[PDB]
Amino acid sequence: PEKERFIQCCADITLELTDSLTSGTTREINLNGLITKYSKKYKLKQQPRLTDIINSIPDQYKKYLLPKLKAKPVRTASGIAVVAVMCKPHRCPHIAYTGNICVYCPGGPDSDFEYSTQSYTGYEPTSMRAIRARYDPYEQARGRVEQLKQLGHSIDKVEYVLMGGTFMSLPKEYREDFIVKLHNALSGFNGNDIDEAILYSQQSLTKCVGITIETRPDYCTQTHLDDMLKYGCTRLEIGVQSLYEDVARDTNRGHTVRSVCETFAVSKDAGYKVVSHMMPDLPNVGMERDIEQFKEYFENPDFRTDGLKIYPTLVIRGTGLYELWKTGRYKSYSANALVDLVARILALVPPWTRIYRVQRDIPMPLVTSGVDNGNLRELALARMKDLGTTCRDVRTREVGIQEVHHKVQPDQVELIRRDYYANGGWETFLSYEDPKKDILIGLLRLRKASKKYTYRKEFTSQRTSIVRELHVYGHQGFGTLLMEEAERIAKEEHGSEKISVISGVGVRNYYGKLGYELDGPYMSKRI
Amino acid sequence: ECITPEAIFIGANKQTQVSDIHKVKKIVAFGAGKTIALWDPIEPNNKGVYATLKGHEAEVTCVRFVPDSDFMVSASEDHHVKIWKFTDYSHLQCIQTIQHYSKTIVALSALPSLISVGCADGTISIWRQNIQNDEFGLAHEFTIKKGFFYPLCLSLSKVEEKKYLLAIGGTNVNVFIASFILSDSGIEKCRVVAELEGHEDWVKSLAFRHQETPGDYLLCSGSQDRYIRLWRIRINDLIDDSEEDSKKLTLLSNKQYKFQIDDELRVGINFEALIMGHDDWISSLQWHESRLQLLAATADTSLMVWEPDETSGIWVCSLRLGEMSSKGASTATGSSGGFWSCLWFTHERMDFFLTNGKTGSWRMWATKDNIICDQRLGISGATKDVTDIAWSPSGEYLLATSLDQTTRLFAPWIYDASGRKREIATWHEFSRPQIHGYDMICVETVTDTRFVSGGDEKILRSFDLPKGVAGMLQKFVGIQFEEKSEMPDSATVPVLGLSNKAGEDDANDITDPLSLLECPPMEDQLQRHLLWPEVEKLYGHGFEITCLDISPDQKLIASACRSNNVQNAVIRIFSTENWLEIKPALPFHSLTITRLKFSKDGKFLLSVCRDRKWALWERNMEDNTFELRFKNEKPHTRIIWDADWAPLEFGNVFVTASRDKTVKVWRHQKEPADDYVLEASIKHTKAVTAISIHDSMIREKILISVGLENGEIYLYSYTLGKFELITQLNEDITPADKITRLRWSHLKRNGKLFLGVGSSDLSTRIYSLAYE
Ligand SMILES: C[C@H]1O[C@@H](n2cnc3c(N)ncnc32)[C@H](O)[C@@H]1O
Ligand code: SF4
Repeated sequence: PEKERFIQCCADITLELTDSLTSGTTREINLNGLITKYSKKYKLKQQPRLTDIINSIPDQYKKYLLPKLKAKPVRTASGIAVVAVMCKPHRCPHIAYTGNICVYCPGGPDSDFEYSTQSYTGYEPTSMRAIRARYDPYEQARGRVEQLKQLGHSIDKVEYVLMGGTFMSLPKEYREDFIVKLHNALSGFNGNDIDEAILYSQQSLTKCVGITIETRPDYCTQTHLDDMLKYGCTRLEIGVQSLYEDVARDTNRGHTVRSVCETFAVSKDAGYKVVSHMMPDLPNVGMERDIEQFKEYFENPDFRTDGLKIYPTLVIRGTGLYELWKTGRYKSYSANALVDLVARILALVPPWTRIYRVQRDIPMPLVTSGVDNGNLRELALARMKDLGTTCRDVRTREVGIQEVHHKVQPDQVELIRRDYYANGGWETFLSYEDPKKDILIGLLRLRKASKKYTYRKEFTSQRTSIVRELHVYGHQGFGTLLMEEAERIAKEEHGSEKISVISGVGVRNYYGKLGYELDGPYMSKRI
Repeated sequence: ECITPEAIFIGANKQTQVSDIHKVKKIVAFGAGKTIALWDPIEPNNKGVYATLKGHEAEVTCVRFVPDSDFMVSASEDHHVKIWKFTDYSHLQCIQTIQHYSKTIVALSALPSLISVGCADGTISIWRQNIQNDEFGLAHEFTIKKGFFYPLCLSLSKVEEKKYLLAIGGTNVNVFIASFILSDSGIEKCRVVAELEGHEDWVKSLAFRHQETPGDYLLCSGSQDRYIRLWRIRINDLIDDSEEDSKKLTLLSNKQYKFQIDDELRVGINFEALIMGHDDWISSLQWHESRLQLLAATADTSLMVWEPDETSGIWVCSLRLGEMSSKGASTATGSSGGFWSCLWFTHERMDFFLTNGKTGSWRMWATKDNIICDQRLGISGATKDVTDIAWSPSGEYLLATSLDQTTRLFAPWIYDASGRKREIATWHEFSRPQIHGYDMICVETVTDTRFVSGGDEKILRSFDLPKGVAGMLQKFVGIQFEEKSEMPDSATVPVLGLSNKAGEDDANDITDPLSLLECPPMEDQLQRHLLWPEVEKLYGHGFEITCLDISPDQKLIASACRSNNVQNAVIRIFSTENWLEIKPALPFHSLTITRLKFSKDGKFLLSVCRDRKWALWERNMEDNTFELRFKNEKPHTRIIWDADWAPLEFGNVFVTASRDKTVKVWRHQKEPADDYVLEASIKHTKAVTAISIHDSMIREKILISVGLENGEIYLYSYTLGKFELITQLNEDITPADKITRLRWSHLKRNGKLFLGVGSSDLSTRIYSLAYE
């Protein structure tokens, strides 16, 4: 027949590999060749894959033999599987009180697309997954985690992302339902009450190690921050796009830069970690001001956020930019010019700031004018090497990508500690790194809760240092070392009586063995 | 009384034990939003749900029929555990309420005069009924780990005459086992006596088996790790240890937990079997009445039945169902997202399997011995609030919508496939025109084949009646559509975009009685490939459309969208011929137009909104444009909700209903000028929401049906000036939540009036009234 011999070929491959691996012996010819020698007796197009054979192993043998094919730390060991979901399409808040929507957001509810949420084009993989789930969080989460399971990953720490427009502009009942649904699809609990859902997810297997909620500076007030900390949010993503007030004004942005900075301060003093969006090639900017703002961003001790997202301005049909690009009022950059600009910007990224992404993955056939290729960071790093300078980004110095791309191993770990001042607070940045090769092995941020901006009833009662983020990628007793040094710092360097770590609800038990007791939404510990 | 609930259509909840079946008199009771619901699945005339026992306030999680007793316990997310007793042979009345736990109640299992309640705070409370009166007293409450183990499932058994076990599954890979004795006024010797181990993940559900052999029985525990584990409970003198003085070399996973209940009933619970390969979680599992068959209902849209191998003493897949392509709340791709709780009961030679379909609809499977299994009719109903109830043009069928993204076409079952009319008309779900991607709000009938709907968006779509449902209705309900077989074929769910395509090219005939359906459609068919193609969407609105109406002329359709200012509180009118719009607007309101009605005479349009003011617009016969004719300033103090047009025979007169707890009837007058001054007014105790008036005159008085915000429906007769209370509907025959839509059926079959009710209690009711 056509395909039956393929199924029985996979079956014999599975049984033979299990038998060989029980006593500790490897294969010889990368089973696909052995697969064909039996299944392609007539050569009827039977093409297996690694996922195909993985979905054949029996459960008892699957759960024990699967990770013996993957070894990248963040891939299967650290296992922070970024599982992105989307909310129902809706119109972003500012449109009401200004008159029109942001002038560069493609898609939405009233664009040429009837189906994609705001700032989305309904062609990214996430959009098709959302629509094939009809924007329901339960199906989204279950399907994504199941697809990840099928592809042979041993995922154990799901990290949620809530993409799409401003999620914070929805009726409170709807958001409560969304978050409860996410946690339920993770843990398996089938309840409806946010408190119970959190309490169940905390014990859950497949821990919800956090959740990110991209939002707007205005919709991040005290009450909104309390809401998102109730949900379990751990990292915020804030739209900025410009430090020049004129650009924000001309883009129908609807929020002043001063508002952005105030929101940064109060959120970082609420224990969050903020990742900001920074659009180059905004109208009326030019290369000189582009470089100026990106050089000030890390120089002004007011923004200095921990993450970043460089999103070069892409014009797409239907936006407010098509009725301005067609008239020729605005012309984009040049390919070489923009690659060089990205190179110079990345040259200035301090070691603590992590570059989470570069230019959007909106498809080439749809963009009217902007970035040509889709591998901008590749060319940026090549041009960086050409110029001589090098990148200090966390993502460009973490162990995991090095072991598979650079194929360089770490052997000179040493303790390094930065100590800067951002958003009115004193932020320490501990790390275990490789000074000779500039490889970051583990990191931990830390902040002295500033009197001016802190507001949480847990923090204003007594002096407090917040462990805003702890991350270990590639014996291996590092989290312990970093946590101990942070304790020492908060006891002597900071003079704080109670040190508390914000944590995703999934990982709240890990700090339990460290002696932390659960206070509100934080894992705290007195000193 | 002359008012009887003809049909109820409620959707099951999504918890893991929403449903339970009364065995000695097979009756399936399942939670549905705020209420419970009764059902006979083996009625000779195939009726679905017939009574919704209200009384809770939040979603009903767990319902359990106390075996060998006339009791059933229900648990609500509003921290209430209620006990219900059979009063009628087929009805129950609440007797006892337990308010405690300050939290949601998750697990809830009951035995004769002995129930167990698991509180999500992490407590297990055993309750024993008082001997003297039918009332439960809190016997004993205890906790495990106090901050780590929260319960997920519970089940208990009567091991001896006055000794009881309790198996707790929860946020732990170890099943806890407690034992106690009953002292006829309480319980004692209670503590966790064992922690069975062998699971690696959470324990979703567990269930003991009947002690058909004294001294030994079986307990199954299904986990989230796609495993099931069978444990052998052996009482004293049957424990059958291993002689240890000669080394038998037992494995550690075969450890036997021995414990003393009081001091002497040595129980030697030992693991017995490992059931493999469920492909996803085990949402619900349940034994059989007699045979040694175990039913496992999984979350991979699949349900299967294991039995011991007759050869090797192990367990294999006896039966499996659910392989028909579907995904519970979706249908494009299956795989993780299907079946909730399961019930398994046998009639004469018929093993009925009953299962929640993650869409508010039950699914039946009747099989004769072990192999030949076929789908029997189930029930349906929305899971979210139901908003609009549009009657077919002459009351032939009922179109319903919901806040859940679905609209559904119901009709009564009258003519069998043979041809002769049946005995009693049973209503069934006949089509699902829209599996949409927006919060469906406002639907209205264009004609027998066309219907226009609008959910949560700036546009509104018109659909035609496809060949499948139309032919099948003509077969069953015997509907006459002028035989016009130029209607498009049955549609599908689009795998691209949202506008409902024709489905001619793709569908993965049936109208004929020789097809696979001899009864109303089946769930797989209904949700996968019984949709409706779309004709045209009608742009023009800015915000989400809120209210919609059709003029009787079937030319102009009047629409409005939710707003907050005058520039968006305008009303648009669309011509059905070109599907385009009218040029001007009719702006008087400033808030969202709640109800918008077209008169019996197609020349007067009634608008009403949150401005607490109504308005009436003329119509230009020549140009199909409207202009302001009448307006009001303070006809009500609070908001107005719905306004309705009285029959032309009673004259040019309409009515408004408002949150002043009041309703005002306005009839035209010409003494100082032309206007419709308030001829009548009534005031109720609760805010009134919906009002419906029969199109037909009866004995010089119109029939006005009003609906309250707590669900109590009133029927009134209105002559000139005076309003006569026909009746009010008792608590047994009303929804538990706010009434959102009331519509009198234009049809009158067998001398009865049908009233369509759609409530926020996730339920649509059909009422029959006798008036000849
Ligand atoms: C999602 C992030 O991308 C920004 N953004 C908005 N429009 C575009 C576009 N056309 N291309 C790239 N990024 C864009 C949003 O403003 C936010 O900063
Ligand atoms: S600019 Fe911000 S608020 Fe405006 S559409 Fe884009 S994401 Fe939404």
